Amino acid sequence: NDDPHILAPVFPDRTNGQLATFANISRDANLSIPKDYTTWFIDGQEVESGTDSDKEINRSLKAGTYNLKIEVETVKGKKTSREGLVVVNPLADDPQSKEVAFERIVSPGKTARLYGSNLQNVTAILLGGNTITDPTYVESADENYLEYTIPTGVSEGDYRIVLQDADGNQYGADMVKVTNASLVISGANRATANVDWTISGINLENIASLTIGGQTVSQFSNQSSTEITLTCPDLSDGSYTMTGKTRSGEAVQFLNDNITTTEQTVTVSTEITLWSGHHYVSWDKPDGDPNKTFGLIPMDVFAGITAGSTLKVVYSIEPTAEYHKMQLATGYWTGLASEMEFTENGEYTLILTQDMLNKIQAEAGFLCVGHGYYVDLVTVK
Repeated sequence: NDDPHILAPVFPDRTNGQLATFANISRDANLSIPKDYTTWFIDGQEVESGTDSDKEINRSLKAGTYNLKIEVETVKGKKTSREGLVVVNPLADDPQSKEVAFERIVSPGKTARLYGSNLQNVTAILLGGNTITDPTYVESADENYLEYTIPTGVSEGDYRIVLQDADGNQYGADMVKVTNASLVISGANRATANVDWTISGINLENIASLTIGGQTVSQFSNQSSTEITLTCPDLSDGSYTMTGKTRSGEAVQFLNDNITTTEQTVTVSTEITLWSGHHYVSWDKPDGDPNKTFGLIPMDVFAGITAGSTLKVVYSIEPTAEYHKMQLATGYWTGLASEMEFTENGEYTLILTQDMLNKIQAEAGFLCVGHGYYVDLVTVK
């Protein structure tokens, strides 16, 4: 007739600002882990203990990461609770699926996708009091995925999903966040004044206007559920606030390190052209040939550039060339980055360290070395 805290066994505690490691097992496996005057919870739900005792747990749940709570109360009212994580690893041959990056944020009435393994098997998907009849496995030049159409009736919220096969076996698919809100998920942190700015999110086809540094934009280059292109207003270099409102009138939300907000910090930068033209580069040319390298941006220019600036070299291929390789170097040909074998056009970007800037002055300036390509544009921001 007293007050307890640590009954056997020994449980580990949190290292950072994130929950305890705890149990890690398999899809088939079972979760097995004061006096007698002295409950189990999964993702915030009261559950039965496998056995008869309120200390001996036997639990076989579907694959995925879970939130376990061992909140035990005595006859009087002594308060000692344990909160931790329980990880259930699926079987190799089982239809696995985890989140790779933001595809789990889904919208009602719309398509969605799952990246994993064996999803070719998934005849149906289960999302909280619903059965998804049409799961289509789509074939890609990149990672393959399984497409599904989120039902209209589904209200907002976090849901655990199921992957049911032919027989009906039902396997472990992790967490899915459902939203109708116009939520900007990426590429808002940084923007360039007067150039196109392409922002990606979820219900962006409903964004009516976006406001950066007070300046409002209502006209958009492209607009759909996933993405939106606009022209970042003519703002001085600096950190601004971006807000936005829907066709309806609600505030456009902003996901950032999983923290949803109503305001976004945008870092506006201005892109200064250091050179334009169509300069071919071939190290096979003789020494002294203007086209052995690209070095038309004098040293004095590179001295000007402040540490952290972002150099971009717009390159274009020479179709007749047997190979296309390039590299950003000093005048002494010291590489500032790795060599690059490429086959199509593109833009090479490089943040310029104070060291890189020093090497530039120490070593005869900046060069664009390589074979079979054209330097078309060099810019800084």
